[PDB]
Amino acid sequence: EFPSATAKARYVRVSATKARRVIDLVRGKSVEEALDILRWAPQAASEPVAKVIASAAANAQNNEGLDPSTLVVATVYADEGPTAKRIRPRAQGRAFRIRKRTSHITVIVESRPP
Amino acid sequence: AVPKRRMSRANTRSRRAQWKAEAPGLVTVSVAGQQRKVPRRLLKAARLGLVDLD
Amino acid sequence: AKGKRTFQPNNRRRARVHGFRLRMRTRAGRAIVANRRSKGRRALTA
Amino acid sequence: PKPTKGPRLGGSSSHQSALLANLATSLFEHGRIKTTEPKARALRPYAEKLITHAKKGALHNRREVMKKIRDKDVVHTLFAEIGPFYADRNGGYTRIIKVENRKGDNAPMAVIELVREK
RNA sequence: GGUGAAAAGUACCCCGGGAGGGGAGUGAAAGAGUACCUGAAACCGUGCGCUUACAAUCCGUCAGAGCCCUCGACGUGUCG
RNA sequence: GAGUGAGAAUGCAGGCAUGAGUAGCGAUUAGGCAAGUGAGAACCUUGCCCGCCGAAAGACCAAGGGUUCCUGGGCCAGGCCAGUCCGCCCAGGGUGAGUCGGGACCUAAGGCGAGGCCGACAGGCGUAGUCGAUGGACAACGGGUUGAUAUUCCCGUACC
RNA sequence: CAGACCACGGGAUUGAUAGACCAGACCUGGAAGCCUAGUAAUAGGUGCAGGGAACUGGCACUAACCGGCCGAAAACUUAC
Ligand SMILES: [Mg+2]
Ligand SMILES: [Mg+2]
Ligand SMILES: [Mg+2]
Ligand SMILES: [Mg+2]
Ligand SMILES: [Mg+2]
Ligand SMILES: [Mg+2]
Ligand SMILES: [Mg+2]
Ligand SMILES: [Mg+2]
Ligand SMILES: [Mg+2]
Ligand SMILES: [Mg+2]
Ligand SMILES: [Mg+2]
Ligand SMILES: [Mg+2]
Ligand SMILES: [Mg+2]
Ligand SMILES: [Mg+2]
Ligand SMILES: [Mg+2]
Ligand SMILES: [Mg+2]
Ligand SMILES: [Mg+2]
Ligand SMILES: [Mg+2]
Ligand SMILES: [Mg+2]
Ligand SMILES: [Mg+2]
Ligand SMILES: [Mg+2]
Ligand SMILES: [Mg+2]
Ligand SMILES: [Mg+2]
Ligand SMILES: [Mg+2]
Ligand SMILES: [Mg+2]
Ligand SMILES: [Mg+2]
Ligand SMILES: [Mg+2]
Ligand SMILES: [Mg+2]
Ligand SMILES: [Mg+2]
Ligand SMILES: [Mg+2]
Ligand SMILES: [Mg+2]
Ligand SMILES: [Mg+2]
Ligand SMILES: [Mg+2]
Ligand SMILES: [Mg+2]
Ligand SMILES: [Mg+2]
Ligand SMILES: [Mg+2]
Ligand SMILES: [Mg+2]
Ligand SMILES: [Mg+2]
Ligand SMILES: [Mg+2]
Ligand SMILES: [Mg+2]
Ligand SMILES: [Mg+2]
Ligand SMILES: [Mg+2]
Ligand SMILES: [Mg+2]
Ligand SMILES: [Mg+2]
Ligand SMILES: [Mg+2]
Ligand SMILES: [Mg+2]
Repeated sequence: EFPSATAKARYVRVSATKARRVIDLVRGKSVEEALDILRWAPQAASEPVAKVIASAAANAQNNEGLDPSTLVVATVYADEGPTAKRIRPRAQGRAFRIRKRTSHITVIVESRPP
Repeated sequence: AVPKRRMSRANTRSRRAQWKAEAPGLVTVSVAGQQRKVPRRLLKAARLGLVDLD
Repeated sequence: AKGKRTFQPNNRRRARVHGFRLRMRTRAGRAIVANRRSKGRRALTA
Repeated sequence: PKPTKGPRLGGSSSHQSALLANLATSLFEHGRIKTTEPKARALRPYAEKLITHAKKGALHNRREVMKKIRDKDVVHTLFAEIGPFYADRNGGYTRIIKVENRKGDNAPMAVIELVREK
């Protein structure tokens, strides 16, 4: 085991499968490397996930009191959240359904040795 | 046309797999005496201060 | 290119065709009003 | 210069022409503008040929550039500053540098400026 | 329709523009946090174990090598 | 003692997959740059250009709508993207008439209709009447003012 | 001049890869300004002029960067 800090972001207005597509870029990396990768990656879902990673780092800053530079994003994933249902009217009186999906991004970072 | 059968999990996950992103390749630059990482495309523009390193 | 739909609003005509006074003057209309009152409608009539 | 090979830049042939003219006017006015990368790549040669017109001082060249540009303050500043400024630079008056992508449509952005070294 | 016995409904600190969380506290419990008793299945992830890129498979069943885990014994790796 | 056993009724309800991160993102005008704001800006504000309408894509109304109008604030839902913006959310404010448009004036088609006649009853027509504008009669014009009303407020001069 | 994307091919400062610049080939057909003739529309001269994309050759003037990521070996048997 290694000392760990957690951060959760729930009900983020981003599809889970669109959050995972940038989560898969940064899994198992140092926090600073992950933050850089997210900051230059051209998909909008980076904005939530990046924040979540940073939030976790701060917890290890301020609640475990451990070294900034040893942090690695050990576990990160995106669960589905509640879906809102809407209607788009279509041709000849049809009415199709629209899903406004959300996500829960969870990150656990560990202070591994160098 | 219309799908004849519901498609299986193996075959669904086979081409959901191709929908991925690639991480940009970063290089190091020195701004205001401290080191930052930027794409090699934006290297010059960082070297003369036209990209906002937050 | 005719695109005229069936409902054309007119407050006075709606009153004079479906209103309280017209429902009352006849007998089937008083029946309708009493029926709607018994059912519990918040709006008996136009 | 050489035409656009694919579909024209502003959505039509006539919009690309006026779009180039406005971009060149702004570049000569301010000396540095930020636009999209394809627009900047199209604006480089088009603006440099106007600078070549301004470098050689004749009424005929002034008439050609007024034909293309339609802004008299910018024509005056071309023939009073930019032409004489580049009397010893043989071509390559501009500079395109790529900048960070846009946010709304993730459009590849770039900056064109005028060279101020010689 | 259902928090808890009682709002005691999370003071204060930290990341974040907020939303959301992490400490700290309340509580018998926060695997009770005003998205709240229990919280099944479909559906969606993440981690590990075995397998799979010369192969024509109603997707099982019977025989079965190899690997992995576990229970006994003798002992110290090989039978049962 | 049974509302006692579901896998099929193109069964009913709810939640969720497959297609698939795919089609589409709603005309025939078209946007650009500089600056500002802001956590964040292709879309908001300002300037300078470019373009489109111009017997309209301008100005004023009726019907219909109903607070959508103005000011301040907001940015969770809505906006086919984002949004600091919004016809969206919130609070406060705002509609001033002797002359405008109606009633208090008049009737048309028609409606209802004291008594009435007809009809087993329920009712049908209808006189006198009384409603009923899309019509007839009837006295105000120009300028200024508010963030939001203006022949209405004010100013000047009128008319009934 | 390779092409839906990708791939392919060339170049990347020890550099002519693309743009600009200079020159040529080519296309149009005789620019503007001036002078002149005519009342004028107009005509003549300056003068194969002016303008101009793709083709060719020169020219480092402008960009090809004070750069990142991948990516190299069990042995055994017999013959020799
Ligand atoms: Mg980002
Ligand atoms: Mg319809
Ligand atoms: Mg449907
Ligand atoms: Mg028709
Ligand atoms: Mg072409
Ligand atoms: Mg085409
Ligand atoms: Mg297009
Ligand atoms: Mg045209
Ligand atoms: Mg306690
Ligand atoms: Mg319990
Ligand atoms: Mg729930
Ligand atoms: Mg529960
Ligand atoms: Mg095989
Ligand atoms: Mg066979
Ligand atoms: Mg039953
Ligand atoms: Mg069932
Ligand atoms: Mg069924
Ligand atoms: Mg259903
Ligand atoms: Mg799906
Ligand atoms: Mg398809
Ligand atoms: Mg397709
Ligand atoms: Mg499409
Ligand atoms: Mg549209
Ligand atoms: Mg700006
Ligand atoms: Mg026009
Ligand atoms: Mg006209
Ligand atoms: Mg109008
Ligand atoms: Mg408004
Ligand atoms: Mg919103
Ligand atoms: Mg939106
Ligand atoms: Mg506002
Ligand atoms: Mg508003
Ligand atoms: Mg009066
Ligand atoms: Mg009458
Ligand atoms: Mg009677
Ligand atoms: Mg009658
Ligand atoms: Mg009347
Ligand atoms: Mg009238
Ligand atoms: Mg007004
Ligand atoms: Mg007035
Ligand atoms: Mg290559
Ligand atoms: Mg040439
Ligand atoms: Mg001539
Ligand atoms: Mg050449
Ligand atoms: Mg390696
Ligand atoms: Mg081996």
